[PDB]
Order: sequence, then structure tokens, then C-alpha cells
Amino acid sequence: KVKIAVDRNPVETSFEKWAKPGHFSRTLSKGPNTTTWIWNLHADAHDFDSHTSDLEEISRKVFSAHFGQLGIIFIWLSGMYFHGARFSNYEAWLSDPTHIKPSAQVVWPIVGQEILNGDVGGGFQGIQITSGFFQLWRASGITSELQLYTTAIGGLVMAAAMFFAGWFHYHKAAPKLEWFQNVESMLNHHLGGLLGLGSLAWAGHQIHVSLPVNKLLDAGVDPKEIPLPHDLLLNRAIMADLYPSFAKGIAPFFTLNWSEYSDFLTFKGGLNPVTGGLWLSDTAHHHVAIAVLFLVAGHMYRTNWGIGHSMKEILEAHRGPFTGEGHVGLYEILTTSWHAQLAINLALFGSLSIIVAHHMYAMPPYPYLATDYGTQLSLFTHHTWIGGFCIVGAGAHAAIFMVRDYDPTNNYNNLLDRVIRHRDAIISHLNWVCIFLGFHSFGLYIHNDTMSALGRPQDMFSDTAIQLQPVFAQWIQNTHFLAPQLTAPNALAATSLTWGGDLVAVGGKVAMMPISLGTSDFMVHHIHAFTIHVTVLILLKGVLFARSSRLIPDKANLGFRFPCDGPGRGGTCQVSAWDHVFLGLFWMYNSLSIVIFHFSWKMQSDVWGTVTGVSHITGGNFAQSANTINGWLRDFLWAQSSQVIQSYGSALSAYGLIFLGAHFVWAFSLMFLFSGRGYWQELIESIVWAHNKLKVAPAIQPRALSITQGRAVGVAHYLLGGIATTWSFFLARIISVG
Amino acid sequence: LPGDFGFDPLGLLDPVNSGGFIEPKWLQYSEVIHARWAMLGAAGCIAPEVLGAAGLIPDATNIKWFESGVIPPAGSYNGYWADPYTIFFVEIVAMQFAELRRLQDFRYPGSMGQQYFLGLEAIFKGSGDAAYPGGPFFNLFNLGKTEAAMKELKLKEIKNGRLAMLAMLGYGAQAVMTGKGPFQNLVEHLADPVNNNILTNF
Amino acid sequence: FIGSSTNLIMVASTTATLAATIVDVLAMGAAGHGLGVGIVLGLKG
Amino acid sequence: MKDFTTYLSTAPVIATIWFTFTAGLLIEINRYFPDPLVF
Amino acid sequence: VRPVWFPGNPPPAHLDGSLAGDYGFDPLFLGQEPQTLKWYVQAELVHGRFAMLGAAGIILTSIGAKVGLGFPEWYDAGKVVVEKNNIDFPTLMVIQFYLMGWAETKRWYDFKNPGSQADGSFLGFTEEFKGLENGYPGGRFFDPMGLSRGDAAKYQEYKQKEVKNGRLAMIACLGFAAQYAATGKGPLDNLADHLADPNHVNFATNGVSIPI
Ligand code: CLA
Ligand code: CLA
Ligand code: CLA
Ligand code: CLA
Ligand code: CLA
Ligand SMILES: CC1=C(/C=C/C(C)=C/C=C/C(C)=C/C=C/C=C(C)/C=C/C=C(C)/C=C/C2=C(C)CCCC2(C)C)C(C)(C)CCC1
Ligand code: SF4
Repeated sequence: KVKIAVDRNPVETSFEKWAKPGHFSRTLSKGPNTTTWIWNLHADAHDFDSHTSDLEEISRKVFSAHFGQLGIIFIWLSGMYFHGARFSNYEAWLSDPTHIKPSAQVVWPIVGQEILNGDVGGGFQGIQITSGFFQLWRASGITSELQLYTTAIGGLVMAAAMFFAGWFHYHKAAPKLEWFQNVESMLNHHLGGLLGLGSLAWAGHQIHVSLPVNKLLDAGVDPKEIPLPHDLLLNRAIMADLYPSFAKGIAPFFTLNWSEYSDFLTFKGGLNPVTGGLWLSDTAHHHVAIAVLFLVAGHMYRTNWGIGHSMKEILEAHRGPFTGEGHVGLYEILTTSWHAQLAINLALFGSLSIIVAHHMYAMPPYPYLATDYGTQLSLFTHHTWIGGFCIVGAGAHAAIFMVRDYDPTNNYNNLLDRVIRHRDAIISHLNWVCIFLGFHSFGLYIHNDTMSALGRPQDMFSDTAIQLQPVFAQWIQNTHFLAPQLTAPNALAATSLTWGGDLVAVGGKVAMMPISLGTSDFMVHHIHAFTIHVTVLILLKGVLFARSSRLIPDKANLGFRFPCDGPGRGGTCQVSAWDHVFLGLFWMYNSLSIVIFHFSWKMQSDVWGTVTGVSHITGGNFAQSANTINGWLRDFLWAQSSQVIQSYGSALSAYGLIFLGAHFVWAFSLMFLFSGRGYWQELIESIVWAHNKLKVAPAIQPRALSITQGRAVGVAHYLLGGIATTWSFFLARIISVG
Repeated sequence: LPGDFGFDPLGLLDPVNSGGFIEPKWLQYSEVIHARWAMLGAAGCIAPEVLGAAGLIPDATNIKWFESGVIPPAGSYNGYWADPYTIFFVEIVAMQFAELRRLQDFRYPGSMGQQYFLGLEAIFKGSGDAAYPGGPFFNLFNLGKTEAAMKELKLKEIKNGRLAMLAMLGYGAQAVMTGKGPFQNLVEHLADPVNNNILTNF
Repeated sequence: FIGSSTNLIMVASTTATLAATIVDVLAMGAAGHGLGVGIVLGLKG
Repeated sequence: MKDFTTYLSTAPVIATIWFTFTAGLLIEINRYFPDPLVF
Repeated sequence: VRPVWFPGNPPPAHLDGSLAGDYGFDPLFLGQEPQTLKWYVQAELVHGRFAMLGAAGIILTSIGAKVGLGFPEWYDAGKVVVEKNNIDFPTLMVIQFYLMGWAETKRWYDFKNPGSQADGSFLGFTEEFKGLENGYPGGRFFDPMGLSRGDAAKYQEYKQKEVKNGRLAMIACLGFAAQYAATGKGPLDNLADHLADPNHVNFATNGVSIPI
């Protein structure tokens, strides 16, 4: 029986507990005695499992927390639309997209920072933005600043509604645990209503607003002269002027004569040649199909009527001879443990963000996006980073489940148990394959460096010496390019230019050309495979040995996050799963930095550039230079760092400042990573003496940071430094040569 | 209790573990509020067309109901004594007073008969019940002096109301799709019941 | 449109799924419309 | 209201208000007295 | 019992009815502490009395500006007084700071120490700068006609009238400011326009107050 269940007025709305720091924890509510308390107060603020044992109260807390997050995001979107309406050059950009740089941030004229307002065109001065909002807004059919302003007000109103919803569903009407545990109903409603009705309503907006406005914009008529969207809904004669299908109305829909809707529901493929983006008619058909698919998918699970599947029954039905009880117990795990759910959802959400990065570079969905090289680099890089972070988080919360929620007396000879029971075999095989990948992938680079240094280029791994061609990827590429002729007859062109074919250019710049894969591409892909496998090794080892190992047989009783178990047994520093997340974070940084470097150099070398033949940004040096480390060091980092290092005295000077600042923060992290808190505690003792001598010793006792906090501060400043460094490099480079 | 025909497939009048605005006391009361506003909406969206077809009101009025000034994209009427925003501010103040004193009697039963309101306090004592205050103005003629007659009148109010709610959703749907008025839809369906249906206007 | 091949396939699909309460009417009518739209759009190509 | 003033008396809120005041004061001084190096 | 600003809701616990104008209107609970409520009572009376004096100045000068006497409109009055007289602006502002700071600071330290300005330290005056209540300083100077020491119930009636007229004049001055910011005209010219066309000349036709 699926129904609404709610408790009335559980928690009174009062400012009392705001005035009592650490009220949520019985330990921290005693007050502060040393400085450690403060850090604890912020570290355990949102760890709701350590607050209460009651799953209902925890579930309510996470629900209202999620509402808070959504309100914050709505404030953020409201801000972006408002700054796009009031402090931007969006209309001028609409009138000339190929020669006006998108800018939506202006600085005030104080202390000389006014220089950051550069000549972006359109009679405007500001910082060129690379988020891609202008291309998104043109694709949505927005033409005036007024519509953006109204969207800003709407998003602010929605943020107020989200914070009211949070307060309401925590303090006034807070859902019960059996409401939260209706996962079959939740899947039905989210697959139908969210994804399904989302893409249906978006396809509605596209077909009714986007297609005509962008068809006129591609035709060339002045945006102010283009009819307003409500007129397009009101007078169907205009819709029939652009696409005659609309003359017949919704009669071909209900009579199943859908072929007459071919004017705006197409299957062209490729890119719009005058605009460099995917066809909005293809995107409209795509969202209609997606809508129908998800609405079909959302009627699968049984709720209040006999029809529908049962999650526990589908899980308990798939059992084989090799796995024993199979998927028995997993339903119970995934309907009582928030951390298991968070692990799964983070893994797929991160992976999905990486897929978003690749598919959005390869098949540019917004108009005048592919030739906004800065926007393309920024979007790819950004979503790749977000992805990687969410994957590391997935490993983290998997381990947190393994320590806090795992209970084998409901989980006995099961998939999870067998994984735990042959973890040594798993980790040893992963270990070997990581060493193998490392040796042969990195060893080719070291081999090439040595041969190149010794004056023997004929002994290198390259396209002219000993070739290592990516035959499989080339075959898949060729197949994908030849697909419209045989295996996808209704396709006018391939889904992406990178498979092969011609060349689409907009405003003299290359939007997309065919990407060729050679020995250097082989080598970087196996580097990627190596780094990903190592990251998986660390995280998976962390989750499999979170409970016990031959070294620490009772590791589970020590918790998820703990420094060690002492210098005995040879030394047990960093045995915790938290410390495995810490190392996985460093390795994730390594992997994704080489990934975004691959993308940057490959695009600037073999894809981007001006059309006269195509003159690429770096002349095509990738195929011969990307086989040695010296080649990456000289032709990529050193060569392309010119723009960032000589950005002083111009509008890009902030990128030089943040280059230096990021280098500094990265280095600053090394003190925390390389040192230990005993030294710092003793130093603080001497300083405390000095303060005592002058009667200024605080009542809250100065303590060195904990071992785990030293590691956390270390990795956070390390990531911030490195990532911000590559950020400044990338943005200064691509804005100056773009 | 009025209109209790047992039809609740989605189980929203469950007393167990309720709260918020999903509650028997809020849902039955909002049901009769939507019913009364939809009866007034149905009569008001019919009446200019039938009184202009009967020849009682002139042709400067008798316009379609969505061309009244509700939707100025659908059409507006110049001939009111003021602009529709000048009308709408008077509507804001008036409906704020009315709906807000009604809300206060729902939240605090009987509290609208103590504080001075121009001598209008015995009128708004209400009963020990929302949705049916009564008194010397909300029950002008004593109708429903018998308890069974009062139940019968509440049930007739519920049924006429639900019919008018379906009718007002109908007026919105027909107005969007065929672009004409509901009495014009009557004239077309009674002229050609075969060739003027929903299946023809697609 | 009445008596056409698409009408006959849709009516035959709905009658077949209904021959295979209000809930069963809605479920088998949705399945019949899905199967009928599939067969109508598939016999054209 | 007493508890809300105690919350405003808590340490990060006072650090925020005080650094906002000090930064705004320096910003105002650098606006009305542009680019000072001496005296 | 007593009429509340919002009928149906009970009044808050800190607003009892002993004060003049006590309608239980404190939805943000700004006066829960009795010292903060005391200070806000006196701030309300000072804002109200300045608004009554200011609104009477606005109304009389606008009557004298519509009737052809040559009086400026209040948003030009200060400029034309300073420019048509022999007055420099910053010296008159500093003299205003001197006199108002003297009087104001006497009011401040009589809030702090309640009977302390009647010590005789100012020139020789005693019990004429002693207050009667919070914000009610009636002696021989501030209450010369002497209405606060005879017919005490009628004086409570005058306290009620003073608070109501002060709130009315505060919203009237916020009126004059908003009316000028919208229309760019004199306020009694705006009143003449509303008397000319009530149905058509209003805030729903200014094109500012509702931008739709
Ligand atoms: C079909 C109806 C429907 C829709 C559209 C959603 C949508 C959502 N739910 Mg789900 N939910 C539903 C039914 C639905 N739910 C049911 C029936 C249950 C009980 C089984 C749940 C139990 C549930 C939990 C426990 C949680 C969610 C959460 C979410 C949000 C995920 C964040 C996101 O990525 O969205 C993209 C963001 C948007 C699309 C913004 C628009 C959101 C507005 C409110 C429209 C959504 C419709 C909403 C259900 C209507 C509420 C009306 C209200 C006045 C009564 C998303 C807004 C999570 C959350 O974030 O909580 C805040 C979460 O923790 N839901
Ligand atoms: C999913 C989102 C979506 C939405 C909102 C719309 C909306 C619309 N489309 Mg559609 N369209 C869509 C997706 C969508 N479309 C898709 C996916 C396709 C591809 C197959 C199309 C292909 C298409 C074509 C070919 C045409 C339309 C048309 C229309 C318009 C009229 C349709 C109609 O008659 O509805 C039926 C009527 C209703 C649903 C009535 C709404 C209910 C009313 C508002 C209820 C009111 C009740 C209330 C009590 C009364 C008000 C009281 C108050 C005043 C106090 C309408 C604006 C037509 C058009 O006009 O083109 C410009 C048209 O020719 N569309
Ligand atoms: C240059 C920097 C650097 C290098 C070379 C290494 C190397 C390694 N790391 Mg380490 N790591 C690093 C930085 C580095 N790390 C940092 C900064 C951290 C702190 C966060 C870590 C934290 C870390 C973790 C958490 C893990 C590793 C692991 C590994 C090993 C991976 C297995 C492998 O690929 O074998 C192949 C060997 C190489 C790639 C090294 C180069 C070999 C050359 C090319 C050929 C050698 C032949 C040689 C020239 C012959 C010499 C002859 C001469 C003596 C006469 C590998 C030895 C992982 C591991 O051991 O699991 C398998 C692991 O889990 N590291
Ligand atoms: C790490 C990866 C790696 C790889 C694949 C190579 C490969 C090569 N090197 Mg390079 N080299 C490397 C790293 C690597 N090197 C590093 C890190 C350095 C710096 C120290 C060098 C410095 C260097 C020099 C100075 C020279 C080379 C040369 C060569 C070439 C000849 C090597 C040779 O004859 O060995 C002999 C071959 C073997 C020993 C084969 C052993 C491995 C077998 C095949 C594994 C098979 C396992 C099997 C699948 C398991 C089956 C099990 C089943 C049966 C049960 C060859 C292309 C030479 C050259 O000129 O190339 C053109 C040369 O002069 N290298
Ligand atoms: C998105 C996450 C989310 C989820 C899972 C819930 C879930 C719930 N809400 Mg909460 N709520 C939310 C967001 C959410 N709400 C938001 C954003 C607000 C502020 C508006 C609220 C304010 C709120 C109130 C005041 C109440 C609830 C109540 C409830 C409970 C029953 C609601 C129901 O099924 O009635 C069925 C839903 C309706 C009858 C309303 C549907 C129509 C409205 C207008 C929403 C339309 C949503 C749709 C996506 C909008 C399309 C717009 C488009 C056509 C242009 C259920 C636990 C009720 C409760 O606690 O009872 C126990 C309750 O009284 N919610
Ligand atoms: C027996 C009887 C009777 C009769 C009854 C009837 C006549 C019934 C009917 C019933 C029916 C007749 C039902 C149906 C239903 C249907 C439905 C409910 C449908 C749905 C649909 C859908 C859901 C669709 C979907 C879609 C779309 C939208 C597009 C895409 C594709 C598809 C197709 C999926 C009477 C009472 C007289 C008397 C007594 C006895
Ligand atoms: S204290 Fe630091 S060093 Fe000593 S064991 Fe624990 S972790 Fe290793």
C-alpha cells in the first residue's frame, strides 16, 4: 500500500539552537575546550548518521537538505540570468555572433582592476565568459534582455519556494520512513514525471518556440524584427508559413499519419552548416522520442494496483550456479542505507558527466558553440572534473556503507559476500594489470625519450618508425562513418563529423573536422587506461579492505575515518578507507589532468583553426610530438604558456595572477602533506608560552590539526592549486589564440 | 461527508498520518470552494452569449468570455469604466479582505465575531464548522431547517458544483482548441452532431 | 478515416488486448494503443 | 530575538560583519583617495 | 478583547495594551526585550513627530504653490531658499548639527539615566527637563499649555491620537517621496490630477508602480 505518510509539527521553528553551536552532537554540545572542537563542529555538521540512529529522522534531514541545495542552485541560475540581462552584451552578440565575444561580468573602477573590462565588442567592456550561457539562450529562442530578467525573477521565486519547501517538510509536515521507503513508486514517478514529462515539455517548448525563432535567426532577419514567441503559439498561420505541417494541426498525430511531421521532426544528422550546431529539428524529434521512452519506462513497478513489477522479486529471481544466492539481500541494503544509494548514484552521475563532456564536444548541440573554442574547452574540462570528483565520492560512500551499514547476518552467501571473500584475488589481479599497463604505456614514452635523446629516431614508437596503429578504433570510426548508407538508412549524414567526411566551418573557423587516430592517440589512450585502472585499484581496495585485512583484523571497529593503529606491526599509517579516498583523489587529479591535456592539445593541433586549407592553432604537431615527455613539456606546456605568462598589462592579467596564486596554493599544500602534527603541536607549545608571558593565552587551547585533518587540508589545497593552475593556463591560452 | 460516494482511488482522505494541506478538513472545504467558484464561473461564462443570442443585451457586449480582458492576447474590451489594472487593484483589496477573513475563521473558529467590523460581527460568527457558516446573511432564508433537508441541500450543492467544475474545465478546453465560445459549440453540435465533434476539430 | 486500415489495426489491437475493472481497462488500452501504433507505423515501412 | 542576537554574536558572523566593515572602509578610502603611496 | 491589527490572531506576549497604539503588530518580534521595546517606543514617537511636522510643511507649501503665491515645491524648496537668500549651505548644516546634537544628546542621556537632566547642570533649570514617561517629556517647556497633568484619561486619549496621527504621517511622507519618485510632480498636483480623472489617473496608469 503506497500512500502519503507525514508527522505533524515534529520540530519547532526556533532560533534557540542557532545560539548553541554543536547542539546536534552529544559530544560537541558540551562546548569548546581546545580548538579541535571548531573543526569537529564543521566536519560532522552534515553527518546525520552520527547524530541519530533513527533512519526516519536521518531521511527527513537529508530531504530538507536537498531542498536547501535546490534553492541555492536556483539562486545561482537566477544570478546568471540577471547578470546576462543587466550586465552583458547578449543582444549585440545576437546581432553578430561571429565577431563579438560573450561577456556577462563587469568590474567596478577601483584600485586599477578596471583593466579587466576588455574590448569584447558590441560597444561593451567586460570579462569574456566561457560558461556557454549565450549559446544556450540563443538555442532556447531568447532574444531580449527582458526575457532573461523575467527568467531571473522566476528563478528567485522558485528559490524562495524551495527554501519554504525545506522548512515545511522538516518543521511542519515531515514525511514518514515508509513514505521514503516507497522506492518502486519513487522510480515510477521519477522516470515518468521527471525525465519523461521533462523532455516532453521541453520538446513542446522547442517545437513551439525554439525552431521558428532559430529558423528566422539562421535566415538572417533582425532579432527585434522576429515575431515574439506568444504570437507563434497564437497564430498557427505563421507556423504553417515556416513549416506547412502545422497547417494540418494535431490531426496527423491522432490519426497516426506521423510522416507529415517531417518538417520539424527530422533525422538529418551532422551540423547546421550556417550555424555549426546540431539541427534543432533533430533535437526536437530526439526529445519527443526520449519523452515517450521514459513515460513507457515509468509504468514498470507495482504500486497500488496488481500490475507492475517488484524490485525484490526481479532481484531474487536472478540466481545462478556460480554465484549462489545471487542478488538476495540487495533490496534490503538499498532501501535502508543512504550511503549505498549515494555510492551508486555518485558513480553513475560522475560517469554521466564525463559522457556529457565527450558527447558535447563531439556533437555540438548549441549554435555558434563549436567555434567558441574557449567555451568548448571550458565545458569539456569542467564536466570532466565534476565527473571525476563524483566517482571518487562514489568510492568514499561505498566504503562508508561497508563500515557502518554492512551487516552479514542479513547478508550471508551473497554477491557482496563472495566479493569480500575473494578480495585478495581481485586486488592482486588489479595490482598486476596496473603494473603491466604502467610499464608498457609509460615505458613507451621513456623509450622514445631515450631514443630521441640518443640520436636514433628510427627506433622510436611513432607513425614513421615502429608504428602502433589503433586499428580497432579506426575500424569503429570507419564503421560509424559508413553507417548512414547501410545500417541507418534514414540518416542523411553521420551523427558526428569526427567519424570522417567533409568539413563544417562558420565565420572562417573550423567547427568540426574528422579526427584521425594514430600512434600518439594509441599511447595516450593506454595512459588513460593505466591511470583509471590505478584509481579504481585504490578506491576498490579501500572499499574491499575497509572492514578487515591481514594487517588490521578488526579495522571495522576503528571506524571509516581514523589516522592509523599506531607505529607497531611495522607501521599502520593510512590504513583507513578514508585514506584510500585521499590517495584516490590524488590519482584522480593525475588521470583527469592528462585527459584534459590530451583534449586541449589534440583539438588545437588536429581540429580547430582558421579556414583560408585549414591552418591549425598549433600546426598539427601532435602526431609527431606527443610521443615523448619532452614533446609534451616543450610543445604543450612551455609553448602554450606564453599567453598566460605575458598576459600582464591587459584584460587577461587576472589569469596570470591566478596562475601564480594557484602555483602558490599547490606548493602550500606540500607542507601539510609532507609534515606531521607532532612538530606543529610542539611549535604551538612554544608560541603558547610566548602568549602566556604576555597574558594573551586564549581559553580555547591552541591545538595542532589532527592527522586526518592535515591530510584533508593537504589534498584540498593540492587539488585547488593544480586544478586552478590548469584553469588559468587553459583560459588565457584559448582566449588569446581563439 | 457531503458527496461521499466512496470514489477515492488515490486514497487522499486517509486520516492516518496526514497533515499539511492534505487533510479531510482542508480537502472537503477546498472542494466546496472550487465548486462554488466554478458554479459562478460556469454561469458567468455562459450568460453573455445566451443573452446576446436571445437579444436581451446589445452586441457591443455579449463577447466571448476569454475576450473579456482575462487574457489581453485573446482580446480585450474597451468600454469598462476603468483600465483592467485599475479594476484589478480594487479586486486585490476586496478579495484580500474577503478571503482573508474567511481564512481566519477557518484557522480560529468563531474568531470573526469579536473585533469591531462596522457592526458586522453577528453575521460572521460562523458555526462549529467551516464551509457552511450560515448566519443572517450567509443563510438569508432559513433553508435546511430540517437536518435531512440540510444534508440533501449540501449533497445537491456538491453535485451541481462538481458538474460545474467539469463544465469550467470544458470551457477552458474548448476555448483553447476550437477558438470559439461554449454556446457556439452548442450551436455547432446541435446543428451537426456527426460532423462537429472533438474528432473533427483536430 | 473511419474504416481505414489504420482504424482497423487500432481497433483490432485494442480489442485483442482487452480480450486478453477500470485499472485493467486503462492498462490493456494503453498496451493496445502502443501495439497498434507500432504495427501501423511499422507496416508503412 | 534574544537567541537570534546570540547567534549574531557567535564568532563567524561577527568575523563576517567586522571584515565587511573593515574591507568596505578600506575600499571607500581607496575610492575617495585614489592610489595613495606616501604620507 | 482589544482590536488587533490582524483579526483572529492573538497578540504577542510582549505587547500588552499599556502602550498607545498597541495593536499587537510585531510579526518579526523586534521588541521582545523590554529595553529594546522602550527604545523603539521612543524612536517611533520621534519618527512620528518629525513626520507630522514634515507632512504639515509639505501640505501647506503645496497649497501655497498651487494657489498662486510663488511657493516652491518641496523638492526644490531647499535649493531656492539657499540660492535666493544669502545662505551658504554647509554652515547652516553645521549649525543644525550643533543645535540638534545638543537637544538630541540631552534626549539620549535622559533615556540612559532617566531623571538626570533635571539636576540643574543646564543653565539653572530643574524639573523642567525631567521626563514624565518614556518619550513624553512634559514640563513647562515641552508641555507649556499643560495637558498631561490634568484629566489623565483625556491625556491617554491624546497619546492614542498622537500615535495614530504619527503613523498616518509617516506613511504620508513615504507617500510624498514615492509619489514624487513616480510622477515627478508636486503631490497636490497629483491630488488635482486624481480629482480630475479618478478612473484614469492613478498608480496603475503612471507606468512605474506596476510595470506590466
Ligand atoms: C512525478 C512526480 C515527481 C517529480 C517531478 C519529482 C522530482 C524530484 N524529486 Mg521526487 N518523489 C516523488 C515524486 C516526484 N519527484 C514521489 C511520489 C516520492 C515518494 C516515493 C518522491 C520522493 C523523493 C525523495 C526522498 C527525494 C525526491 C527528490 C526529487 C528531486 C530530485 C532533484 C532533481 O534532480 O530534479 C531537478 C529539479 C527540478 C525539476 C526542480 C523542479 C521541482 C518542482 C518542485 C517540480 C517537481 C514536482 C513535485 C513532486 C511537486 C510538488 C508539489 C508540492 C507543492 C506538493 C526532483 C525535483 C529529491 C530531492 O531533491 O528533494 C528535494 C529527494 O531527496 N523525491
Ligand atoms: C508537452 C508540451 C506541449 C504543450 C504545452 C503544447 C501546446 C500546444 N500545442 Mg503542441 N506539440 C507538442 C507539445 C506541446 N504542445 C509536441 C511534442 C508536438 C509534436 C507532435 C506538438 C505539435 C503541435 C502541432 C502540429 C500543433 C500544436 C499546437 C499546440 C497548441 C494548442 C494545442 C491544443 O489544442 O491543446 C488542447 C487543448 C487543451 C489542452 C486545453 C488546455 C486546458 C485549459 C487551459 C484548462 C482551463 C481550465 C480552467 C478551469 C479554465 C480557466 C479559468 C480561469 C480563466 C479563471 C498548444 C499551445 C497547435 C498550435 O496551435 O500550433 C501553434 C498545433 O497546430 N502542437
Ligand atoms: C613520477 C612520479 C611517480 C611515479 C613514477 C610513481 C610510480 C608508481 N606509483 Mg606512485 N604516487 C605518486 C607519484 C609517482 N608514482 C605520488 C606523488 C603519490 C602520492 C599521492 C603516489 C601514490 C601512489 C598510490 C596510492 C599508488 C601508487 C602506485 C605506483 C606504481 C604503479 C604501478 C606501475 O605502474 O608500475 C610500472 C612502473 C612505472 C610506471 C615506473 C616507471 C618505470 C620505468 C618506465 C621503467 C623501469 C625500468 C628501469 C629504467 C630500469 C632501471 C635499471 C637501473 C636500476 C640500473 C608505480 C611504481 C600504485 C601501486 O603501486 O599499485 C600497483 C598505487 O596504488 N602511487
Ligand atoms: C616499458 C615498456 C617498454 C617496451 C615495450 C620497450 C620496447 C623496446 N625497447 Mg625500450 N626502453 C624502455 C621501456 C620499453 N621498451 C625504458 C623504460 C627505457 C629506458 C631504460 C628503454 C630504453 C631502451 C634502449 C636503449 C633500447 C630499447 C629498445 C626497445 C626495443 C627492443 C627491446 C628488446 O629487444 O627486448 C627484448 C625482448 C624481450 C626481452 C621480450 C620480453 C617480454 C615478453 C615479450 C613478454 C611476453 C609475455 C607473454 C605474453 C606471456 C605469455 C604467458 C603464457 C605463455 C603462459 C623494443 C621496441 C631497443 C631498440 O633499439 O628498439 C628499437 C634499444 O636499443 N629500449
Ligand atoms: C520536489 C520534491 C517534493 C516531494 C517529493 C514532495 C512531497 C510531498 N509534499 Mg511537498 N512541496 C514541495 C516539493 C516536494 N514535495 C515544494 C517545492 C513545495 C513548495 C510549493 C512543497 C510544499 C508542500 C505543501 C504546502 C504540502 C506539501 C505536501 C507533500 C506531500 C504530499 C503531496 C501530494 O502528493 O499531493 C498531491 C499534489 C497536489 C494536489 C498538487 C499538485 C499541483 C501543484 C500545483 C504542483 C504542480 C507540480 C507540477 C510539476 C507543476 C507543473 C507546472 C507546469 C504545468 C507549468 C508529499 C510528501 C503536503 C503534505 O505535507 O501532506 C502530507 C502539503 O500540504 N508540499
Ligand atoms: C462492455 C460494456 C460497456 C462498454 C464499455 C466500453 C466501450 C469500454 C471502453 C473502454 C476503452 C475503449 C478503453 C480504452 C482505453 C485506451 C487508452 C487508455 C489509451 C491510452 C493510450 C496511450 C497511453 C497512448 C500512448 C502513446 C502515445 C501518447 C504516443 C506514443 C505511443 C503511445 C501509443 C504509447 C458499456 C458500459 C457500454 C455497457 C456495459 C458493458
Ligand atoms: S601517528 Fe602518524 S605516524 Fe605514527 S602511526 Fe599513526 S599515522 Fe603513522
